[PDB]
Amino acid sequence: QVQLVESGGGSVQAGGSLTLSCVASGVTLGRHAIGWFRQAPGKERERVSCIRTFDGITSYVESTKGRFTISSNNAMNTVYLQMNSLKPEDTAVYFCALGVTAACSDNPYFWGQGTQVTVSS
Amino acid sequence: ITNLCPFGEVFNATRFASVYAWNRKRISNCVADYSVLYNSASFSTFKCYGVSPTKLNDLCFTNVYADSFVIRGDEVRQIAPGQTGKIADYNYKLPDDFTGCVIAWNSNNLDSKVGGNYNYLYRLFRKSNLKPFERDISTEIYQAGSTPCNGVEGFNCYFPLQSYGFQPTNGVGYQPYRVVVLSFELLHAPATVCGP
Ligand SMILES: *[C@@H]1O[C@H](CO)[C@@H](O)[C@H](O)[C@H]1NC(C)=O
Repeated sequence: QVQLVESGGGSVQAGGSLTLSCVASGVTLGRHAIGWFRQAPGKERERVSCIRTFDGITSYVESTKGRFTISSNNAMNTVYLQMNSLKPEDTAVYFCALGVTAACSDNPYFWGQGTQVTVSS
Repeated sequence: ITNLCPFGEVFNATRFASVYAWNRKRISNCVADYSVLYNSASFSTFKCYGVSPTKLNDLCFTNVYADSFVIRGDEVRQIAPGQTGKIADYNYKLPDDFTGCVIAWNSNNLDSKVGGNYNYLYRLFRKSNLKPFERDISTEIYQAGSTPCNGVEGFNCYFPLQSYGFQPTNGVGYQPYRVVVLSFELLHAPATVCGP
């Protein structure tokens, strides 16, 4: 069965950087869309970033472009979210999420437990 | 009218095939200096089966088939008679009685780049193993679970091809290798491909 093993996150100062890792098991990266969601206090869970592991094409939302870069290492079954220029409003639980199709625009199927990220002003 | 075999077009091709869609070139009615290939420092694998590489310049074949593709360094061991694994089972299979040479070289400098190279694919799933020298370019959704897929990619219903996503800083076993397989044909017929 599919597991998403998350690591990284914790506390960081504003303007600092963090790297979340997501390692998939029970699936081999190279076909499916995989990405990051977050849920901040008082806000609905939302899309952060996604990568198509079939063709490497990445997608972002307005608030994350430039500061965050999603990447895959298909051979390592690992995806990375490099979080730069972090702001207090980036404080949230971050979830790795894996699709059952190649399209980032499709809905996620598998979810990680989530990792707390807390950004201090 | 003696033609030089066009081995340059194979080894020095600008583009290489994905292994699932491996390329074949038929070589005939020409002379080749196999010694020049065999003695090249360019190759990290040069393994022959059924013939001695030192005798190739003294032999004539009814045809030579040159098959070429890209796989990972740690998969080159599968391009040999009697091997198993995703590449030998589902992508490119040599027969037990193979007569030919398997040639490979590291292509990280051409076939990986910063951001990854996702262009090269392999077949990860198949209901049965390939026959020797079979090519499968089909894309039927593969049923891994109990639920029929009805042609729909989804839970336990897999598109059968995946990208290597070669990343340049990975170690040698993960790096792309260009492979050329020379099959020496031995029909009871005139032999039209010779050494010098
Ligand atoms: C491929 O090109 C190299 C560099 O130009 C050349 O030395 C070599 O002869 C070529 N290989 C074959 C098999 O023609």
